[PDB]
Amino acid sequence: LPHRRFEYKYSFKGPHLVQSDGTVPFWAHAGNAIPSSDQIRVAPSLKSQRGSVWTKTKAAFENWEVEVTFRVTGRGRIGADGLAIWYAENQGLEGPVFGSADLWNGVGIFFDSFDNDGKKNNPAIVIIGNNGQIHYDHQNDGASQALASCQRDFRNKPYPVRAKITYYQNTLTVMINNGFTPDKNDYEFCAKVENMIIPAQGHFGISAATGGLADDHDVLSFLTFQLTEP
Ligand SMILES: OC[C@H]1O[C@H](O[C@H]2[C@@H](O)[C@H](O)[C@@H](CO)O[C@@H]2O)[C@@H](O)[C@@H](O)[C@@H]1O
Ligand SMILES: [Ca+2]
Ligand SMILES: [Ca+2]
Repeated sequence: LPHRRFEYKYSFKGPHLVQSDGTVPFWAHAGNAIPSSDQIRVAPSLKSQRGSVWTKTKAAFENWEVEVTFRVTGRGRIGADGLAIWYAENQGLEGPVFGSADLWNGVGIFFDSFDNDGKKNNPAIVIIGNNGQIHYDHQNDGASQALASCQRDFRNKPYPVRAKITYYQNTLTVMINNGFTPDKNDYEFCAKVENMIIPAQGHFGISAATGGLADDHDVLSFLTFQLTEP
Protein backbone atom coordinates (compact mmCIF):
# COMPACT_ATOMS: atom_id res chain seq x y z
CA LEU A 1 0.00 0.00 0.00
CA PRO A 2 1.41 3.39 -0.92
CA HIS A 3 1.49 5.96 1.86
CA ARG A 4 -1.18 8.64 1.62
CA ARG A 5 -0.39 12.15 2.65
CA PHE A 6 -3.36 14.54 3.00
CA GLU A 7 -3.25 17.71 1.03
CA TYR A 8 -5.62 20.20 2.55
CA LYS A 9 -4.90 22.89 -0.01
CA TYR A 10 -6.61 20.74 -2.53
CA SER A 11 -9.50 19.67 -0.37
CA PHE A 12 -12.90 20.69 0.98
CA LYS A 13 -15.32 19.32 3.53
CA GLY A 14 -18.00 20.36 6.04
CA PRO A 15 -19.13 21.21 8.67
CA HIS A 16 -18.18 24.69 7.56
CA LEU A 17 -17.46 24.42 3.87
CA VAL A 18 -18.59 27.83 2.70
CA GLN A 19 -16.92 30.87 4.20
CA SER A 20 -18.84 34.04 4.97
CA ASP A 21 -17.49 35.55 1.75
CA GLY A 22 -19.29 32.69 0.11
CA THR A 23 -15.98 31.18 -0.95
CA VAL A 24 -14.67 27.77 -0.26
CA PRO A 25 -11.02 28.03 0.58
CA PHE A 26 -8.57 26.88 -2.03
CA TRP A 27 -11.33 26.31 -4.59
CA ALA A 28 -13.20 28.37 -7.22
CA HIS A 29 -16.95 27.99 -7.93
CA ALA A 30 -18.59 28.88 -11.24
CA GLY A 31 -21.95 28.84 -12.99
CA ASN A 32 -24.86 27.44 -11.11
CA ALA A 33 -22.79 25.90 -8.38
CA ILE A 34 -24.05 26.68 -4.88
CA PRO A 35 -21.79 26.35 -1.81
CA SER A 36 -23.35 25.64 1.57
CA SER A 37 -21.88 24.65 4.90
CA ASP A 38 -22.36 20.89 4.56
CA GLN A 39 -21.94 20.57 0.72
CA ILE A 40 -21.75 22.15 -2.62
CA ARG A 41 -24.80 21.80 -4.80
CA VAL A 42 -22.99 21.75 -8.07
CA ALA A 43 -26.19 21.63 -10.01
CA PRO A 44 -29.70 22.05 -8.69
CA SER A 45 -32.58 19.93 -10.06
CA LEU A 46 -33.66 22.54 -12.54
CA LYS A 47 -33.65 22.43 -16.27
CA SER A 48 -30.47 23.36 -18.08
CA GLN A 49 -27.91 23.85 -15.33
CA ARG A 50 -24.13 23.86 -15.37
CA GLY A 51 -21.84 24.02 -12.32
CA SER A 52 -18.22 23.53 -11.40
CA VAL A 53 -15.66 23.68 -8.62
CA TRP A 54 -11.90 23.76 -9.33
CA THR A 55 -8.80 24.17 -7.22
CA LYS A 56 -7.25 27.64 -7.49
CA THR A 57 -3.71 26.39 -7.81
CA LYS A 58 -2.08 23.54 -9.79
CA ALA A 59 -0.78 20.35 -8.22
CA ALA A 60 2.34 18.44 -9.10
CA PHE A 61 1.92 15.02 -7.68
CA GLU A 62 3.49 12.04 -9.43
CA ASN A 63 0.93 9.85 -7.70
CA TRP A 64 -2.29 10.88 -6.02
CA GLU A 65 -5.58 9.67 -4.65
CA VAL A 66 -8.81 11.60 -4.56
CA GLU A 67 -11.74 10.68 -2.33
CA VAL A 68 -15.07 12.11 -3.41
CA THR A 69 -18.35 11.88 -1.45
CA PHE A 70 -21.57 12.78 -3.25
CA ARG A 71 -25.27 12.41 -3.90
CA VAL A 72 -27.34 12.50 -6.97
CA THR A 73 -30.96 12.89 -6.00
CA GLY A 74 -33.97 12.78 -8.24
CA ARG A 75 -37.72 12.43 -7.95
CA GLY A 76 -37.77 9.68 -10.54
CA ARG A 77 -36.15 6.46 -11.70
CA ILE A 78 -34.51 8.51 -14.36
CA GLY A 79 -32.33 11.54 -13.76
CA ALA A 80 -29.89 13.73 -15.61
CA ASP A 81 -27.24 14.37 -16.55
CA GLY A 82 -24.61 13.46 -14.06
CA LEU A 83 -21.26 14.40 -12.65
CA ALA A 84 -17.64 14.60 -13.80
CA ILE A 85 -14.52 14.41 -11.68
CA TRP A 86 -11.51 16.07 -13.24
CA TYR A 87 -7.74 16.16 -13.35
CA ALA A 88 -6.63 18.46 -16.14
CA GLU A 89 -4.02 20.99 -17.21
CA ASN A 90 -6.31 24.00 -16.92
CA GLN A 91 -9.43 24.70 -14.96
CA GLY A 92 -12.31 24.19 -17.32
CA LEU A 93 -15.02 26.48 -16.21
CA GLU A 94 -17.80 26.21 -18.85
CA GLY A 95 -18.63 23.31 -21.28
CA PRO A 96 -21.18 20.93 -22.81
CA VAL A 97 -19.37 18.22 -20.88
CA PHE A 98 -21.29 17.97 -17.62
CA GLY A 99 -20.92 21.69 -17.37
CA SER A 100 -17.16 21.79 -18.05
CA ALA A 101 -15.32 22.66 -21.22
CA ASP A 102 -14.72 20.16 -24.02
CA LEU A 103 -11.30 19.38 -25.36
CA TRP A 104 -9.51 18.96 -22.03
CA ASN A 105 -5.97 17.86 -21.30
CA GLY A 106 -6.25 15.24 -18.63
CA VAL A 107 -8.73 12.64 -17.54
CA GLY A 108 -12.39 12.92 -16.68
CA ILE A 109 -14.26 10.33 -14.76
CA PHE A 110 -17.89 10.81 -15.62
CA PHE A 111 -20.84 9.59 -13.61
CA ASP A 112 -23.41 9.68 -16.38
CA SER A 113 -27.05 9.40 -15.21
CA PHE A 114 -28.95 9.57 -18.48
CA ASP A 115 -29.05 7.11 -21.28
CA ASN A 116 -28.63 9.22 -24.41
CA ASP A 117 -27.68 6.45 -26.78
CA GLY A 118 -30.60 4.40 -25.49
CA LYS A 119 -28.49 1.31 -25.05
CA LYS A 120 -30.05 0.86 -21.64
CA ASN A 121 -26.60 0.97 -20.03
CA ASN A 122 -27.05 3.80 -17.51
CA PRO A 123 -26.26 4.87 -14.89
CA ALA A 124 -22.64 4.37 -15.80
CA ILE A 125 -19.19 5.38 -14.69
CA VAL A 126 -16.84 6.23 -17.54
CA ILE A 127 -13.15 7.01 -17.77
CA ILE A 128 -12.00 9.19 -20.56
CA GLY A 129 -8.52 10.38 -21.31
CA ASN A 130 -7.91 13.41 -23.50
CA ASN A 131 -4.95 15.28 -24.96
CA GLY A 132 -6.82 18.36 -26.05
CA GLN A 133 -7.98 16.85 -29.32
CA ILE A 134 -11.05 14.78 -28.55
CA HIS A 135 -14.57 16.04 -28.56
CA TYR A 136 -16.76 14.28 -26.09
CA ASP A 137 -19.84 12.76 -27.62
CA HIS A 138 -22.68 13.44 -25.31
CA GLN A 139 -25.35 11.97 -27.52
CA ASN A 140 -23.53 8.70 -27.19
CA ASP A 141 -22.60 8.92 -23.49
CA GLY A 142 -19.15 8.97 -24.96
CA ALA A 143 -19.39 5.24 -25.32
CA SER A 144 -16.87 5.23 -28.08
CA GLN A 145 -14.37 7.37 -26.26
CA ALA A 146 -14.20 5.44 -22.99
CA LEU A 147 -10.91 3.96 -21.84
CA ALA A 148 -12.95 1.90 -19.44
CA SER A 149 -16.28 2.00 -17.65
CA CYS A 150 -18.65 0.22 -15.33
CA GLN A 151 -22.34 0.25 -14.69
CA ARG A 152 -23.32 1.56 -11.30
CA ASP A 153 -26.47 3.09 -9.93
CA PHE A 154 -25.35 6.12 -7.96
CA ARG A 155 -28.73 7.82 -7.89
CA ASN A 156 -30.99 7.94 -4.86
CA LYS A 157 -28.94 5.99 -2.32
CA PRO A 158 -29.74 5.96 1.40
CA TYR A 159 -26.18 6.97 2.20
CA PRO A 160 -23.67 9.11 0.29
CA VAL A 161 -21.80 7.56 -2.58
CA ARG A 162 -18.05 7.73 -2.56
CA ALA A 163 -15.59 7.42 -5.32
CA LYS A 164 -11.99 6.68 -4.68
CA ILE A 165 -9.92 7.48 -7.69
CA THR A 166 -6.26 6.62 -7.64
CA TYR A 167 -3.39 7.46 -10.00
CA TYR A 168 -0.48 5.30 -8.92
CA GLN A 169 2.32 4.01 -11.13
CA ASN A 170 0.70 5.04 -14.35
CA THR A 171 -2.48 3.24 -13.39
CA LEU A 172 -5.79 4.96 -12.92
CA THR A 173 -8.21 3.00 -10.73
CA VAL A 174 -11.78 3.79 -9.64
CA MET A 175 -13.34 2.26 -6.54
CA ILE A 176 -16.94 2.92 -5.56
CA ASN A 177 -18.85 2.75 -2.36
CA ASN A 178 -22.42 2.41 -3.41
CA GLY A 179 -24.09 4.05 -0.50
CA PHE A 180 -26.04 0.96 0.54
CA THR A 181 -24.71 1.04 4.02
CA PRO A 182 -23.34 3.40 6.61
CA ASP A 183 -19.96 1.78 6.35
CA LYS A 184 -17.70 4.34 4.73
CA ASN A 185 -15.01 2.00 3.61
CA ASP A 186 -17.06 -0.46 1.62
CA TYR A 187 -15.67 0.05 -1.85
CA GLU A 188 -16.08 -2.25 -4.85
CA PHE A 189 -14.04 -2.14 -8.04
CA CYS A 190 -15.45 -0.17 -10.93
CA ALA A 191 -12.63 0.26 -13.47
CA LYS A 192 -8.97 0.79 -14.29
CA VAL A 193 -6.66 2.06 -17.01
CA GLU A 194 -3.07 0.94 -17.25
CA ASN A 195 -0.03 2.72 -18.56
CA MET A 196 -1.84 6.03 -18.66
CA ILE A 197 -0.10 9.38 -19.05
CA ILE A 198 -1.60 12.69 -17.90
CA PRO A 199 -0.15 16.14 -17.25
CA ALA A 200 2.61 16.63 -14.72
CA GLN A 201 0.81 19.59 -13.10
CA GLY A 202 -2.96 20.09 -13.15
CA HIS A 203 -6.16 21.26 -11.50
CA PHE A 204 -8.48 18.89 -9.65
CA GLY A 205 -12.04 19.64 -10.77
CA ILE A 206 -15.66 18.70 -10.19
CA SER A 207 -18.56 19.58 -12.57
CA ALA A 208 -22.30 18.87 -12.94
CA ALA A 209 -25.21 19.55 -15.29
CA THR A 210 -28.86 19.12 -16.18
CA GLY A 211 -30.81 19.23 -19.39
CA GLY A 212 -34.43 18.30 -19.92
CA LEU A 213 -34.49 16.27 -16.79
CA ALA A 214 -32.59 17.17 -13.72
CA ASP A 215 -31.29 15.94 -10.39
CA ASP A 216 -29.51 17.72 -7.62
CA HIS A 217 -25.87 16.85 -7.72
CA ASP A 218 -24.18 17.49 -4.38
CA VAL A 219 -20.63 17.04 -3.28
CA LEU A 220 -20.12 16.57 0.44
CA SER A 221 -16.35 16.37 0.38
CA PHE A 222 -13.36 16.36 -1.93
CA LEU A 223 -10.18 15.08 -0.31
CA THR A 224 -6.84 14.85 -2.04
CA PHE A 225 -3.79 12.79 -1.07
CA GLN A 226 -0.33 12.58 -2.55
CA LEU A 227 0.86 9.01 -2.79
CA THR A 228 4.41 7.78 -2.32
CA GLU A 229 5.81 4.39 -3.12
CA PRO A 230 7.38 3.10 0.08
O1 LIG B 1 -31.23 16.25 -19.91
C1 LIG B 1 -31.70 15.09 -20.60
C2 LIG B 1 -31.42 15.23 -22.09
O2 LIG B 1 -32.15 16.40 -22.39
C3 LIG B 1 -32.24 16.70 -23.76
O3 LIG B 1 -32.64 15.54 -24.49
C4 LIG B 1 -33.95 15.45 -25.06
C5 LIG B 1 -34.19 13.95 -25.30
O4 LIG B 1 -33.42 13.20 -24.36
C6 LIG B 1 -35.65 13.53 -25.24
O5 LIG B 1 -36.31 14.02 -26.40
C7 LIG B 1 -36.33 14.14 -24.04
C8 LIG B 1 -35.68 13.69 -22.73
O6 LIG B 1 -36.75 13.39 -21.84
O7 LIG B 1 -36.29 15.54 -24.22
C9 LIG B 1 -35.01 16.17 -24.21
O8 LIG B 1 -35.22 17.47 -24.76
C10 LIG B 1 -30.83 17.15 -24.13
O9 LIG B 1 -30.62 18.40 -23.50
C11 LIG B 1 -29.73 16.16 -23.68
O10 LIG B 1 -28.55 16.93 -23.62
C12 LIG B 1 -29.92 15.46 -22.31
O11 LIG B 1 -29.20 14.24 -22.28
CA1 LIG C 1 -25.87 4.65 -22.51
CA1 LIG D 1 -25.42 10.80 -20.90
